[PDB]
Amino acid sequence: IKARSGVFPFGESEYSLWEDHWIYCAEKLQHWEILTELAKHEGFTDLLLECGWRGADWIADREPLEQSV
Amino acid sequence: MSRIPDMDLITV
Amino acid sequence: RYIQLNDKFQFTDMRGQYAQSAQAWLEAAHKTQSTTKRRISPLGVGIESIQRGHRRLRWGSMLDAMRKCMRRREN
Amino acid sequence: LRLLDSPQSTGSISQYLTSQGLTQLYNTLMSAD
Repeated sequence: IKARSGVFPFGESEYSLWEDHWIYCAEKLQHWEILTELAKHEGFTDLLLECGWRGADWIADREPLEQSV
Repeated sequence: MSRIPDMDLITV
Repeated sequence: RYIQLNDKFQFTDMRGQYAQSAQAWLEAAHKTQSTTKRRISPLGVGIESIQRGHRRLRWGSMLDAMRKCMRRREN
Repeated sequence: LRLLDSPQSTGSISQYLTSQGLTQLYNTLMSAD
């Protein structure tokens, strides 16, 4: 929030770190439902990790999961 | 122009 | 991307193992691009038209997630 | 100095930390066009 509000200089280095480690801490804290929309909007490899492996059932809606895999 | 505006920010 | 950007590429000029398989894959990709309007070959876009998946425009979706995290914590 | 010096900051994030503050910031930054 500080970096995006321009309060101090904005450097892409360590900002990539902030983004990635926020996602990491979010998935460790079991915030899967929140991460679902983020994965859908940005496109990622954890969409399988959270949507099927911990959210939606594999026996149903197989085609999107098969396409992703 | 893209959907999300692109604005420059100061750096280190 | 290198083949696209070189623009001096020739299919028969290439030599080495995996030559025929890659040639067939490229031909199939070109045929699919001709038949179907969807793009398979990589494409380049200037810095003005940053698209959805780029690192420059992560912050919108990320801030959406941030707001929902605040909502959950306040609940 | 490179190791031990950190850029300064201002305490303007007190209001933004609230969820409504994040909604306001998101609306302002999305509609910055």
